[PDB]
Amino acid sequence: VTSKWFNIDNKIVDHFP
Amino acid sequence: MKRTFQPSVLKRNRSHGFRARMATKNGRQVLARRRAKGRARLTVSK
Amino acid sequence: AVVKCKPTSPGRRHVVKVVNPELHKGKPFAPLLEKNSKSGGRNNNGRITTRHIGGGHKQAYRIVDFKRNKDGIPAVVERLEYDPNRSANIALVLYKDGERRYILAPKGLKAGDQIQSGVDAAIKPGNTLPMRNIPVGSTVHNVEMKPGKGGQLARSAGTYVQIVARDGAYVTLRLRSGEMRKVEADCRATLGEVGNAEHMLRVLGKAGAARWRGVRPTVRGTAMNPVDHPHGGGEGRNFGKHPVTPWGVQTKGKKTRSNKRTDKFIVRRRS
RNA sequence: UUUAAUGUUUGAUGUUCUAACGUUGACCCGUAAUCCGGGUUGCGGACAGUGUCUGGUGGGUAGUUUGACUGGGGCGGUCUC
RNA sequence: UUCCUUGUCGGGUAAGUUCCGACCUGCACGAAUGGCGUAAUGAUGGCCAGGCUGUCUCCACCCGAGACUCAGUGAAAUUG
RNA sequence: CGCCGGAAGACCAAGGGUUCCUGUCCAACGUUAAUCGGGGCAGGGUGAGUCGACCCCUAAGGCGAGGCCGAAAGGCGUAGUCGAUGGGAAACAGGUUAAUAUUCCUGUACUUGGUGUUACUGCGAAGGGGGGACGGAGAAGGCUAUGUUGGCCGGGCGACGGUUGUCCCGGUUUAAGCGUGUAGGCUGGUUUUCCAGGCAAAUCCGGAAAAUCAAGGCUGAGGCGUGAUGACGAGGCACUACGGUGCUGAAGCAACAAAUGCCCUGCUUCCAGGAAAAGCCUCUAAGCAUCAGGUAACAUCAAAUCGUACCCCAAACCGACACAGGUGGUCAGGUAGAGAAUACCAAGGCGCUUGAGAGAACUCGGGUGAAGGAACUAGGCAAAAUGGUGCCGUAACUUCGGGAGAAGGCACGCUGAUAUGUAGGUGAGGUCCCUCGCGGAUGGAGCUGAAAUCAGUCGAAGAUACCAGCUGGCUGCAACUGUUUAUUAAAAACACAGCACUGUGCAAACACGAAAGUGGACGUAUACGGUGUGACGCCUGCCCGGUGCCGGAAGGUUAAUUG
RNA sequence: GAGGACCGAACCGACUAAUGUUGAAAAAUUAGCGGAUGACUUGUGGCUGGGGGUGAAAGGCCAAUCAAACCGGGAGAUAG
Ligand SMILES: N[C@@H](Cc1c[nH]c2ccccc12)C(=O)O
Ligand SMILES: [K+]
Ligand SMILES: [K+]
Ligand SMILES: [K+]
Ligand SMILES: [K+]
Ligand SMILES: [K+]
Ligand SMILES: [K+]
Ligand SMILES: [K+]
Ligand SMILES: [K+]
Ligand SMILES: [K+]
Ligand SMILES: [K+]
Ligand SMILES: [K+]
Ligand SMILES: [K+]
Ligand SMILES: [K+]
Ligand SMILES: [K+]
Ligand SMILES: [K+]
Ligand SMILES: [K+]
Ligand SMILES: [K+]
Ligand SMILES: [K+]
Ligand SMILES: [K+]
Ligand SMILES: [K+]
Ligand SMILES: [K+]
Ligand SMILES: [K+]
Ligand SMILES: [K+]
Ligand SMILES: [K+]
Ligand SMILES: [K+]
Ligand SMILES: [K+]
Ligand SMILES: [K+]
Ligand SMILES: [K+]
Ligand SMILES: [K+]
Ligand SMILES: [K+]
Ligand SMILES: [Mg+2]
Ligand SMILES: [Mg+2]
Ligand SMILES: [Mg+2]
Ligand SMILES: [Mg+2]
Ligand SMILES: [Mg+2]
Ligand SMILES: [Mg+2]
Ligand SMILES: [Mg+2]
Ligand SMILES: [Mg+2]
Ligand SMILES: [Mg+2]
Ligand SMILES: [Mg+2]
Ligand SMILES: [Mg+2]
Ligand SMILES: [Mg+2]
Ligand SMILES: [Mg+2]
Ligand SMILES: [Mg+2]
Ligand SMILES: [Mg+2]
Ligand SMILES: [Mg+2]
Ligand SMILES: [Mg+2]
Ligand SMILES: [Mg+2]
Ligand SMILES: [Mg+2]
Ligand SMILES: [Mg+2]
Ligand SMILES: [Mg+2]
Ligand SMILES: [Mg+2]
Ligand SMILES: [Mg+2]
Ligand SMILES: [Mg+2]
Ligand SMILES: [Mg+2]
Ligand SMILES: [Mg+2]
Ligand SMILES: [Mg+2]
Ligand SMILES: [Mg+2]
Ligand SMILES: [Mg+2]
Ligand SMILES: [Mg+2]
Ligand SMILES: [Mg+2]
Ligand SMILES: [Mg+2]
Ligand SMILES: [Mg+2]
Ligand SMILES: [Mg+2]
Ligand SMILES: [Mg+2]
Ligand SMILES: [Mg+2]
Ligand SMILES: [Mg+2]
Ligand SMILES: [Mg+2]
Ligand SMILES: [Mg+2]
Ligand SMILES: [Mg+2]
Ligand SMILES: [Mg+2]
Ligand SMILES: [Mg+2]
Ligand SMILES: [Mg+2]
Ligand SMILES: [Mg+2]
Ligand SMILES: [Mg+2]
Ligand SMILES: [Mg+2]
Ligand SMILES: [Mg+2]
Ligand SMILES: [Mg+2]
Ligand SMILES: [Mg+2]
Ligand SMILES: [Mg+2]
Ligand SMILES: [Mg+2]
Ligand SMILES: [Mg+2]
Ligand SMILES: [Mg+2]
Ligand SMILES: [Mg+2]
Ligand SMILES: [Mg+2]
Ligand SMILES: [Mg+2]
Ligand SMILES: [Mg+2]
Ligand SMILES: [Mg+2]
Ligand SMILES: [Mg+2]
Ligand SMILES: [Mg+2]
Ligand SMILES: [Mg+2]
Ligand SMILES: [Mg+2]
Ligand SMILES: [Mg+2]
Ligand SMILES: [Mg+2]
Ligand SMILES: [Mg+2]
Ligand SMILES: [Mg+2]
Ligand SMILES: [Mg+2]
Ligand SMILES: [Mg+2]
Ligand SMILES: [Mg+2]
Ligand SMILES: [Mg+2]
Ligand SMILES: [Mg+2]
Ligand SMILES: [Mg+2]
Ligand SMILES: [Mg+2]
Ligand SMILES: [Mg+2]
Ligand SMILES: [Mg+2]
Ligand SMILES: [Mg+2]
Repeated sequence: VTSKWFNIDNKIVDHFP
Repeated sequence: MKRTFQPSVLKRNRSHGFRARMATKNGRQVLARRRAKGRARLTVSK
Repeated sequence: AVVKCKPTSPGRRHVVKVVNPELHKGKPFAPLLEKNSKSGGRNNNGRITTRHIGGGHKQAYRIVDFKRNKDGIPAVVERLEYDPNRSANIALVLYKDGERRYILAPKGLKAGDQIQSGVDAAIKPGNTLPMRNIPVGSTVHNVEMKPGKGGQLARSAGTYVQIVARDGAYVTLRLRSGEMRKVEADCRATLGEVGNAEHMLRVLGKAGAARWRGVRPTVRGTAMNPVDHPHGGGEGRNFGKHPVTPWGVQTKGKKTRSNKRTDKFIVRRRS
């Protein structure tokens, strides 16, 4: 749960710093 | 791969059995709560 | 003798071993053995109370005679043996009445030599007397601190004590640390130094050689995180603080002795 | 005003002592027991150690604080008359 | 570890911001939070050559498993 | 027909618990249908003196009368008492059910107790001594399981050329026990006299002295004999309710090869120096002494209770699933091979619970490719290549070991001869000795059998398949083998041997605990703790002003207390 | 006949790439890769408990949960 591993993977998720 | 539950009835009883609950003051608190609630199986015994 | 191994492997290049051809090649004397289980540095609470201890080889305790209270009966050294529990070597001695015991082997002692204990014993290495019968200046070992209690000083390989002075009921000894101390003159001591004096010339050579002796690896405090040691933290290698033990007390210089009841026996602390 | 001699503490210091207290010294008994207790003796001894009070030290541990305005915030400047 | 900076000079390439050798103008190395070397070792970092090749010029054909049609069973995210 | 065969076969422990076997049913369950099923329903099935548990004995550890300690609850711990993953008596072969079998049946065995009779007699423990009783590696020697070939026995004479022979197919098995005592291994034997030792005693163990003897003893695989004129046995015959059931039954030998099993808890060596207690043997104490008790033979009785089906690399256990995952031990055939690798097979077991077509793009997994050959790309990523045995040959540098399998190169099939099968291994009959035996010497039948050389011969290719290093040059970092972010980081990070500083004199410092206590350590400064650095080589310069630590104590300031 | 020696299966690991990403699988498969007599690996049992343990040190691990586990309570915490 929470995943959807691509909603945890932070290259995919944290794309705009 | 290896999971977390590896059964063994010796350690199941030496940890959670009736005679292990009765051996300490807090173990006898657990048994008193399960009797008050009304549980059919008090402990993991047989 | 010390011998250097040849470098036929990276783990043999730096090994130096001490080989004594005159130790016993056989099983030890069974009646004087006991069981010695390890601890891992854990007390009766199950907690680690000394770090870097754990593993090693199985060992059997040899009941060594530190009191030497079999007075007046001569003994003959039967053999020299290996003891895993101490750095020195033990000897097996046979008394004229048929009793066998283990004693710490002094320097120069070999199979066939005669030893004796008591007030009438001769002044030769291996003999045990009260220290009021030992001439001043002598080099003694296996010294008692309280009469009749058994030897506690100068028990490690190559160590000894010097009787510096005698005054009434006390003698002044110079301990191996270079520290003067007064003991009662009715305490016993064995004449001579402890053997195996080349024990310090050995080189373990590899990291597994110290795991054979029951010593687990040490992690530097400066390589931890701040929650673990007071030295931890930082990007790159940072120290910027005074060295301390993992429980916060200052090391490198601070003095920890506080014993006011045995301070009367210290003539002079070491330097 | 100074001084001593006098008897006393009462303090301070020092040296002896033993009887409190310590003993993870030896021996004996309960006892079939390296716990404990009692006994005999040795060594220390009014010290050590513990309670109450007290000065110091104390990120070892804990609870918290670390302003606003602002052509985004920080940096700088300002904040009342 | 050097910002200026692809410093300059030499080597290697037809051509080399990387690599190797030097120089010293060290923004901002340096001596047990060690300095400088070092044989052997490393699923360690950089660079060069030989062999080898569908990596590529630049793709073509073939062999199987799906994709497609028939019968049977039969989901899911999502949705004013 | 295909697949596994160091398993995808067989047997267990753990775990599960009726999934086991028979009859019947097909609603739901089964990724489809189902007449089938580990599904529904009903019935049946688990047989022990010897296997396991229970039992006797202990390890780590637990609990713990008194005790010590703590506001209470409680903590620790002595005597004790539990606790196996370890020590302790005893059974094998064949037969049989649909389903159990070392449990039932047939044959042949063995163990420990009680009771009784007879004979002789010093018995007796909570105590003493022995024993149990113990590491890593290495090297063999002697064997066996097992396999292969030959002989023997039974059958065969071949769908298509040939096949009465140097031919083909199948079998050639037998245990525990009991008797003997061998290859090997260890040890000197016997008797007497004395003794500060073994908490007391001792005739036992330990020690001392003398005489005498050159042998004795302990242990020990295998073989042989018996067990066994038995059982089993290829087939044949007779029935079949077609699955099976009944009867009879030949030969049942030798040579060679050979274990990772056994002798072997041995032997040799090394350092890191390698459980405990009981069962067992023995010695006495108090005690008892026409007894009791002990030894032996015989007879008799007893050996209770619980497990036992079935699955166990799995559709039955752990993963929500009939889930490409995980799961300890035992067994271990053939042909090639060094091999438990790899290829093809045996015993045995399976084809993985949707199929049928077609033969588009694209995706996945593979094969081949003209000329070129890294031009691709962040980067030779990925692929291709190399790859075996024997011999020749091999640089810088080096800590003298290495580097190094450096690099590179040559030979390799089959047939014949040397030699009707050699060198080597094994070793019968026979002859002689004596020790008349599980012996020694000689001898060489038979069996097995590399490597090489010469000569010939086939292909494009002889390490033919599977299997099986790419290599070299310069350089940074870390000496090295290790460890690490289970599940995006394996590294230059952590560790490390070595080095230094520092604390610690033993009721040690130090750590866990209101404490008692415990670890450090049954250790003692050549030891122990902390800190930093990190093999080895050459080395490690100046600053004590700041912060810290160590020493000092004169003077200044300074708490409770006093008043 | 030594060795934290060498090559290499079982065994223990996890260096690369492709597949998969509502998977066959809440971390695997395929092909290669490392160690493989040791600071090894594994079975059965035991001990350490939450500001605590353990850690060849990564804030790693403590039942698919970790810069402070899980369960119940204070508790209907508080929320400009
Ligand atoms: N994507 C992979 C790996 C993965 C598992 N859990 C993840 C969480 C986050 C990122 C990746 C993963 C998978 O699904 O198997
Ligand atoms: K014993
Ligand atoms: K360290
Ligand atoms: K750091
Ligand atoms: K006293
Ligand atoms: K005091
Ligand atoms: K703006
Ligand atoms: K504004
Ligand atoms: K710099
Ligand atoms: K150039
Ligand atoms: K040029
Ligand atoms: K270096
Ligand atoms: K590496
Ligand atoms: K390199
Ligand atoms: K059906
Ligand atoms: K299903
Ligand atoms: K057992
Ligand atoms: K006895
Ligand atoms: K004797
Ligand atoms: K059964
Ligand atoms: K190779
Ligand atoms: K690695
Ligand atoms: K690390
Ligand atoms: K030290
Ligand atoms: K101890
Ligand atoms: K200074
Ligand atoms: K200073
Ligand atoms: K100063
Ligand atoms: K070897
Ligand atoms: K183990
Ligand atoms: K917590
Ligand atoms: Mg340490
Ligand atoms: Mg160290
Ligand atoms: Mg870190
Ligand atoms: Mg801190
Ligand atoms: Mg820095
Ligand atoms: Mg704070
Ligand atoms: Mg503060
Ligand atoms: Mg608050
Ligand atoms: Mg603001
Ligand atoms: Mg602004
Ligand atoms: Mg240039
Ligand atoms: Mg350069
Ligand atoms: Mg630096
Ligand atoms: Mg600096
Ligand atoms: Mg310096
Ligand atoms: Mg420095
Ligand atoms: Mg350097
Ligand atoms: Mg379709
Ligand atoms: Mg359809
Ligand atoms: Mg929605
Ligand atoms: Mg096959
Ligand atoms: Mg059922
Ligand atoms: Mg069935
Ligand atoms: Mg159906
Ligand atoms: Mg079935
Ligand atoms: Mg059924
Ligand atoms: Mg207790
Ligand atoms: Mg018991
Ligand atoms: Mg069956
Ligand atoms: Mg005994
Ligand atoms: Mg015939
Ligand atoms: Mg015939
Ligand atoms: Mg014909
Ligand atoms: Mg035949
Ligand atoms: Mg006992
Ligand atoms: Mg299951
Ligand atoms: Mg569930
Ligand atoms: Mg299936
Ligand atoms: Mg499965
Ligand atoms: Mg396995
Ligand atoms: Mg195979
Ligand atoms: Mg078959
Ligand atoms: Mg196709
Ligand atoms: Mg081409
Ligand atoms: Mg062609
Ligand atoms: Mg070509
Ligand atoms: Mg290019
Ligand atoms: Mg390009
Ligand atoms: Mg590659
Ligand atoms: Mg060269
Ligand atoms: Mg050489
Ligand atoms: Mg050379
Ligand atoms: Mg070569
Ligand atoms: Mg560089
Ligand atoms: Mg390294
Ligand atoms: Mg490594
Ligand atoms: Mg990771
Ligand atoms: Mg990755
Ligand atoms: Mg990784
Ligand atoms: Mg230390
Ligand atoms: Mg370092
Ligand atoms: Mg000071
Ligand atoms: Mg190795
Ligand atoms: Mg491997
Ligand atoms: Mg790992
Ligand atoms: Mg991988
Ligand atoms: Mg793999
Ligand atoms: Mg390799
Ligand atoms: Mg290997
Ligand atoms: Mg080891
Ligand atoms: Mg961090
Ligand atoms: Mg959870
Ligand atoms: Mg977890
Ligand atoms: Mg918190
Ligand atoms: Mg409230
Ligand atoms: Mg609320």
